Amino acid sequence: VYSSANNCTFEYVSQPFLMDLEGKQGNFKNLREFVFKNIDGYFKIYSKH
Amino acid sequence: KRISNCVADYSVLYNSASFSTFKCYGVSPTKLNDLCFTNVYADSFVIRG
Ligand SMILES: *[C@@H]1O[C@H](CO)[C@@H](O)[C@H](O)[C@H]1NC(C)=O
Repeated sequence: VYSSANNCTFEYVSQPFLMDLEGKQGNFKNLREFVFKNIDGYFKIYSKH
Repeated sequence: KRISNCVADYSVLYNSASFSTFKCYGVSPTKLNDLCFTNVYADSFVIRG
């Protein structure tokens, strides 16, 4: 995902998320929507499965 | 080391007496629980007495 890093300013872990790494070719069963927003430096997330 | 996005607790810092130096330049340590900052940085090194 990247080569290297020098210094950082922020990080976060939150609760663990469990997901399936097996890929198939069947029809879809879930829909996920995400909204990314920035006013005054505020990074906003809006999501609901 | 950068310390951020956390609620500070200097109570245990001055309620201990094992330290030898508690000089706070610029800002007065008598009011630290009333002050909200953006960033906290903490260096660490060993030096002779
Ligand atoms: C990280 O290092 C760079 C030097 O390339 C400096 O310009 C930047 O201000 C540093 N970031 C922080 C948060 O100190």
